[PDB]
Amino acid sequence: AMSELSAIETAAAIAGGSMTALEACDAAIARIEQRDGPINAVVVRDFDRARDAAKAADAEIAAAVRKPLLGVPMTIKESFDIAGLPTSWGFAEHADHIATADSLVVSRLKAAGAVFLGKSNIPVGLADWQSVNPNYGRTNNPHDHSRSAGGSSGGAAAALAAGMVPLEYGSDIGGSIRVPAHFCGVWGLKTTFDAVSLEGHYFPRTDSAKADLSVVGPMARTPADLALALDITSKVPLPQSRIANLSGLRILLLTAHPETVADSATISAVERAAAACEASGATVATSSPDLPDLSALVADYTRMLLVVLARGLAPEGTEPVSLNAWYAMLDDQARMMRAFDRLFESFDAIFCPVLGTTAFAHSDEPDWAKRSLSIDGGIAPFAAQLGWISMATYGGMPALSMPLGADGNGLPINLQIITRNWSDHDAIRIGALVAEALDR
Amino acid sequence: SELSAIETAAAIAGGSMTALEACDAAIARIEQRDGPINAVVVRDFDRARDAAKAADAEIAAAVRKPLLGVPMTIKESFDIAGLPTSWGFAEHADHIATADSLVVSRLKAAGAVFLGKSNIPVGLADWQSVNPNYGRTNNPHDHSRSAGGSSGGAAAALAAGMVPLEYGSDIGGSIRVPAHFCGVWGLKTTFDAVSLEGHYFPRTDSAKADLSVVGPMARTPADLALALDITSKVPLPQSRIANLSGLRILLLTAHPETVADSATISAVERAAAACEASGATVATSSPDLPDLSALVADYTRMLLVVLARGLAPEGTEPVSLNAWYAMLDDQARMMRAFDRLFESFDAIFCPVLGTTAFAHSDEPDWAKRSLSIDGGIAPFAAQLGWISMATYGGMPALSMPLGADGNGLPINLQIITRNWSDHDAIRIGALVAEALDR
Repeated sequence: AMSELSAIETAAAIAGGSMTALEACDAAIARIEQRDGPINAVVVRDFDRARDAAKAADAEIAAAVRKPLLGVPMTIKESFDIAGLPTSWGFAEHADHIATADSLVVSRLKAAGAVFLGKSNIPVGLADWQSVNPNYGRTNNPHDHSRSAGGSSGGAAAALAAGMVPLEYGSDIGGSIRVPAHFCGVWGLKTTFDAVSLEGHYFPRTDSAKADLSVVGPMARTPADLALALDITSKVPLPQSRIANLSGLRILLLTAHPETVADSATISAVERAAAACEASGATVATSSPDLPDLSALVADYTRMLLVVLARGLAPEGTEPVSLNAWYAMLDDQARMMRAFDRLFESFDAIFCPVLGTTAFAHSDEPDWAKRSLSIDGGIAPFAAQLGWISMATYGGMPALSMPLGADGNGLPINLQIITRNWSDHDAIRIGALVAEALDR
Repeated sequence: SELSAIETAAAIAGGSMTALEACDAAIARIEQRDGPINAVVVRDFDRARDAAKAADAEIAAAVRKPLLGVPMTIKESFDIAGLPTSWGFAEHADHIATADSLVVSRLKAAGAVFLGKSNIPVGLADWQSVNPNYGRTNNPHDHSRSAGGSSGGAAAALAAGMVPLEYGSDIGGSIRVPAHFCGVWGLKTTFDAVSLEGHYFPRTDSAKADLSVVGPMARTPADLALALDITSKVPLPQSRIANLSGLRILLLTAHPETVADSATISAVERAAAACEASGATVATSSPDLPDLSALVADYTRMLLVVLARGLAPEGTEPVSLNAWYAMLDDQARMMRAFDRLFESFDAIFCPVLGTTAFAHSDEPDWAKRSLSIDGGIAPFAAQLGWISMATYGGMPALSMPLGADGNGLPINLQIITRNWSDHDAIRIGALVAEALDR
């Protein structure tokens, strides 16, 4: 009913003359000041300098200059660097750390003409499926202010779902792009590993970006905005999709995991997307002899994630992992990556839940081991849900989180579409085709 | 002169010759010329003739592939199902691979026929090609000098005209140095742009995840570009450079930690001068050129760790995983320093190595080795600085024929371009050849 312009639609209106870049900037500033009160998503604001960049974009528009995102207002996850703006990752010690240079993703998007109004909220250390920190506060889900907006790119997904900005960009090392888009019912693409540069996504007061597991990708409300943002930010132009329809598509449907569980409403929602593809000409399978050991994957992924997040350091007394043992873990990862290369020889995509349930209620327990989730009235471990996102992060494959529907309480349910490595554009295309199939 | 890889595929698809005829003609050139050279040390001629007969059947079905029926060889470190992969070790001579490597799969899918594999040093750890399993490869321009390493057999087979295409690996110049010694074309690719799946250490599934790259080797720049398009993880950005006019070239004939021949210095200077006459701008210094003396030191400390798999001699303390993560951040800092350098320059022109092909050496320790630079003795291991920038920075580096020294040994030029501009390095190289032939 209530609808906002997409990133491509905004650029088309500015290039045509329906509106100016300053009008689009001021319209988004209005939506932020009007709607971010109960949501607390756009926690870093640079509206004055954003209006100056929109006035410069209209000068280029008047100089007949045309760029794919010229004048389009947007925000980015607070973990990305913007010159003049702070980068804190939620740490109070790092709230006065002001970046001196823009991040690569910001440079790429600015070079396409985008205007950055500010940065979206995050949890402390980007280490939660929530968005809460002592510098900015807590971000609330626009669909139910009592539930989490997700994390670590929760402020990004909440700003999108509330219609404040049409485009965003987040990071993902343990679902931190797919889970926020799942909780807020927006579009988020976990990209292929090493496909987009993490330069500028630095830990505060360093130049260190994660060299393992972590990926940065676009977040939006339309698959076309995701595809344009991917082409603007990738290290090289990635292969465009040649999938024209769902006929002939090979889909592996997974509604269960050896180490975690999913809602009945979640299972029926993912099963409904697969059925919409079968009626559109696709073939869907529920088992494969080439599906890797997901129980070993999640175990090997968790052991690597904790080492990457700890920078190889160990608790006092505990012996650290050796460099030789780390090299052995990378060979274990590459062994799993090829196991998925063989799986993706018989299947075009994996359809599975993003997470086992919808957005959970706000939690003040920092320890994931002291948390639990309600799966159809039952008590389930919280951290075990990392298995739903382990395949794409540990295998490196692109994974799309796209809106599928909502549960009985109105909380969005998203679908995870996993395709083979470097087929990010196929994950976007299959997702757009799933949306068409579900709207018929 | 021999046919190139593209010319061979064009003659097979046109009907000038068949794929079995091209296979048998390359088998003939190998058996006729590899006697004093010893480059094609693993031979699969029987199964190669069966694959050429299958290519001719596809050719007769109007099927057309870019390398359909083209006979070639690959460096012995690459896996081919049914063929051994030993890396020169006697302990690994009976290690037969069960599946083809990724590069071999890509090239076979483009229609290439693999006649065999080219010689290597033990452990791929020398600028020579000699091992107890196959013997020594000799430079086709002077059988007393090294053919290069670690992909020396590949460059020697190309220089002798046996096969039109080859593929090697490079962690310390092992693609550029062999092509430099034999006067052929070799592309050190951008890091992580081509998969090393199948380039496994014998009897493992472990491929180097740092510094090392695999790239094409040929005698024409156009053959390099086709093989790159066939083997890269994704189609890489094609070059839009049409001529040398307007090109920004940083000419480097000196290094803070090593030296170059006077004939080498004049050869690289002659390539740079040919570009100025074609409209290019050439500079001899840049305030944005990183500290090459620190680069080689940080690269050498990382190279030794990668080659040792993090292990340390007894008594010596190993490098910690935390310290390793810091070394990767030190590497990325240097990579961004080159991103700024390549904002003012399109390419770096510098020597591949400080001198031409050296005489066969039996000293395993590089610290006990030396090189003859214009009558003087210069350290051997210090020459790693000529190849350190591209490997440690990740940039693509092309080794292309420039000429020969006074003794007839080839001198090649190293063309370094920015990361992911592999096709620009090939294009600038092809344009350097045109300018020097005028």
